[PDB]
Amino acid sequence: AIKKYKPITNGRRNMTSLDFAEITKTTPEKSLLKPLPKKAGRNNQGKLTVRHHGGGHKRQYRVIDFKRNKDGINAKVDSIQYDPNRSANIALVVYADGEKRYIIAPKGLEVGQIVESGAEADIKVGNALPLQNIPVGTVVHNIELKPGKGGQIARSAGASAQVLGKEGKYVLIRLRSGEVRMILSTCRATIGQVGNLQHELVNVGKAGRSRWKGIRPTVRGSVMNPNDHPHGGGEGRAPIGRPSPMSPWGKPTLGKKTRRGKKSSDKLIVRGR
Amino acid sequence: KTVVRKNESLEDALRRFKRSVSKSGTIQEVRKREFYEKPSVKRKKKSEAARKR
Amino acid sequence: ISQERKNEIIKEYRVHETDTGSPEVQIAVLTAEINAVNEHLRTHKKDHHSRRGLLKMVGRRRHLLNYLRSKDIQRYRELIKSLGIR
Amino acid sequence: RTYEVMYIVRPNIEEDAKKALVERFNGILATEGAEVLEAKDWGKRRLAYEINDFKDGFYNIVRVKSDNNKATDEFQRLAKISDDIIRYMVIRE
Amino acid sequence: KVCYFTANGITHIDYKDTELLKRFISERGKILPRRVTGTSAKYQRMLTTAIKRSRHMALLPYV
Amino acid sequence: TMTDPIADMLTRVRNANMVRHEKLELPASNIKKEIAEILKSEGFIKNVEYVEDDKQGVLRLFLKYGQNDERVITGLKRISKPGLRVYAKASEMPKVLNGLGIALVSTSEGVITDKEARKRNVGGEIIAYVW
RNA sequence: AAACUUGAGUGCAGAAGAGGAAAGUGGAAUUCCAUGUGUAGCGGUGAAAUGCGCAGAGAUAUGGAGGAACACCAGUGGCGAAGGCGACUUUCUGGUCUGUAACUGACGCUGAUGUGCGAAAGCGUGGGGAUCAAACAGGAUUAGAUACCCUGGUAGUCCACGCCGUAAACGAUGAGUGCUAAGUGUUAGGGGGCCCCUUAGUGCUGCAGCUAACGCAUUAAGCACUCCGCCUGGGGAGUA
RNA sequence: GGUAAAAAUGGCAA
Ligand SMILES: [Mg+2]
Ligand SMILES: [Mg+2]
Ligand SMILES: [Mg+2]
Ligand SMILES: [Mg+2]
Ligand SMILES: [Mg+2]
Ligand SMILES: [Mg+2]
Ligand SMILES: [Mg+2]
Ligand SMILES: [Mg+2]
Ligand SMILES: [Mg+2]
Ligand SMILES: [Mg+2]
Repeated sequence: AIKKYKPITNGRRNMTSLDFAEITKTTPEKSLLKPLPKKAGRNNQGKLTVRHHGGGHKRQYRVIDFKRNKDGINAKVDSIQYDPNRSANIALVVYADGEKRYIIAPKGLEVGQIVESGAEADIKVGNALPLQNIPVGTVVHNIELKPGKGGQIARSAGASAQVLGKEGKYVLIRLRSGEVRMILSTCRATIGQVGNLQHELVNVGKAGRSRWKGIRPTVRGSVMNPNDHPHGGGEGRAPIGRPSPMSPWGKPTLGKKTRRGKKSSDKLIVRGR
Repeated sequence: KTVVRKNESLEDALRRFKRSVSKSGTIQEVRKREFYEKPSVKRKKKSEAARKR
Repeated sequence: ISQERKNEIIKEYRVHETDTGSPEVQIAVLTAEINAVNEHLRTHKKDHHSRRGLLKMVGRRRHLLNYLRSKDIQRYRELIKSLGIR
Repeated sequence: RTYEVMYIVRPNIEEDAKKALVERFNGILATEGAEVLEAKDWGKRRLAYEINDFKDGFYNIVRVKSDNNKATDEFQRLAKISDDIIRYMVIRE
Repeated sequence: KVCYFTANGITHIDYKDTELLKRFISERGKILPRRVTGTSAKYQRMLTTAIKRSRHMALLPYV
Repeated sequence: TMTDPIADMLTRVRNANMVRHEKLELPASNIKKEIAEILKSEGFIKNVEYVEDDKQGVLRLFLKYGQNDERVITGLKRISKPGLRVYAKASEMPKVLNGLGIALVSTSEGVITDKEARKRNVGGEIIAYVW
């Protein structure tokens, strides 16, 4: 799955890439495409609010069915396709009635596999059921937090969570972070693990390839001026020179917890990551 | 589980208890697994003890 | 391989009826068995113990094929094209 | 190949549901090129040890003949998912 | 002693046959050594797989 | 596998002679029969019998033990071997134990003793020494 | 060149097995976490202390999480070329032994160079982490204690896929074949009347013979033939 | 089951 480039140039030295063997169709479905103009970390005011976003390759948005709310109709996987907007691959599925939707491609999903959603669906990869119907110990992905909203958790390449137990209206789940939390039993989840597992292993290789992905350079605070950053200034190279390392906006940035208190989810969370 | 018999001494029951423990061999097992013995050593002890038996 | 399949192979390559020991019969069965273990090894690549059996079977086939070429070259040439071994 | 399957059903199951359960699972064992030679209910028996906090279980034994292990695979998969089937074992012979 | 299985001409041990198996296990549920029982080598092996299969299905106790 | 049938024969004789067995049986061959016949002729062995078996035949040799159970054959040694063949000219024919022993020689005039070879002026492969 | 069946294979009928690979399923125990009961220690040692506990420990009861290993069976028992292989189930797969004598008809043996497998530690990438535990940190002991002992503890120990290629990797005993007193136990068979005979393993005892001696002795280190590897005083040196 | 703990060193010749 990982291809290692030969060192023909210093740029290509130690660079690796995905083979894309899993991809079956190279072109997206026209009906499910929407425009996605780049924001480059700029908000409604027109001001930068998130650093290091800019440029990158032009991309089209593929509409994905995170909800998986079409029940009682079997769907056949037509193809696995590349999606530039996410780490995982996506699968075009054709329902019996002729409706075509994109879903997150699970690991081990194949062309011609049948996928179904509903309470009566079987526990097989690519099937979407309410957490109630899913047995303990099943690895799942695309988990909803609010019923009918659509999956928000365990969507990244190789993402998964395990059902641990049932507690009345809520089901206990262990997340990839390692956090164990309660999720409403009515919320749906899809069976299996997200595919494209080798994504993390990719060695980008050169600065330019980061630029293609719309990542702008990160300047360290220590090589800035004092007016720019609390790490700024000092004659020659300087150590942090402060009790804590600090963010560019003057907040301690190593070990300091930023989770807000008095949140509704606090009761739902059983064990932190 | 040894149960004290009617018109039987606790000391008499204790005799019965001790014998049942011996047959169970729970004491024997506990001593063996006090400290780790490397696989080869374990096999040797099994053989020579059987040679004694 | 199944005794049924083996028996089918003997009938296809038996020099005479009642022949079970001719190089042709022995080679043919060996060829089937080598392929079956090669199939096993494709799924099970770390079954080193089974691969050793396969190596012995390949050598036994080679030695019989050596003997047959020595004795009858036509019989050899016919067998190798039939079994697709070379 | 003849396979003998033994499964225990939870003691708290309703009788009508239990009948539906056995029908499903004994049906599975005849799904693919497989024939159920015999199916027998041993009935409720005390378990030697507690399984899933149950001290008793309804024991069912089925004997099945097939040229594949697809039916026995489907049984074991579905027996794992089921909360009714507390224990199961497939034996070739 | 004497091998029960040889004497009684029994060649297959069923894990489902609890009553037979209970005779060859101790009060603690431990499998009895073949010296004490007098079982043959071939049948000690057969019986013992049967006991382990029976214990799996909770027909016999582990302890 | 078996590499020297002659050497096997001589070892079987040596082994049986050590334990003072009356008789020994071995698989037969034309050379082994000829060797046996010379041993009887030279008085080393009592008798040789051949039994047809539908394979290669069987040779039965009866050993000789003198009064006081003294062994008539003291020793046997293979000279020419599969690893290294040994030949001699009639002039170079060896004497075993200064004529007290014999050498069995394969010559174009047949398998014979060293004395006959010198007499007939024909050399050959030295099969073994028996003394 | 032509025959033959004894070697070597094949068929046929049987036999046993922790042989191997991949899934799945158990039960015991350890650790941790959560509560209930409860109380001033627990733990540890030659003796101590460090540590843990009084912010309720340890203990006891119940529940949950997770990893690793499979009590009893179990045996100079079994299987494998060796390294090795021990819960159970299923799937795939290798080898071996017995009998028979369908068949083939010497098709065999050894094996330089090759080419694979190869305990443990170790290395790389990713995952996992209960237990144990190099390093490391306290305590102790001691003249000192960079140790032994105690309390902890990271890598590692586990999984996958690559690499490494070494061990007192040992029976310190290369492989093949035949021959040469007996007695006794055991594993898997075969045959004939519990006994006898027989095949292949695995032990003990013991002639002949061998050996410097110790010992070996049909499982040779005896008697032979074939082929391969290896040795030629110690150190320097398995170094340059 | 044990177990007490500690317990160093001593020119080459004849
Ligand atoms: Mg950034
Ligand atoms: Mg500057
Ligand atoms: Mg400032
Ligand atoms: Mg500064
Ligand atoms: Mg400076
Ligand atoms: Mg290792
Ligand atoms: Mg320690
Ligand atoms: Mg070495
Ligand atoms: Mg023997
Ligand atoms: Mg001195």
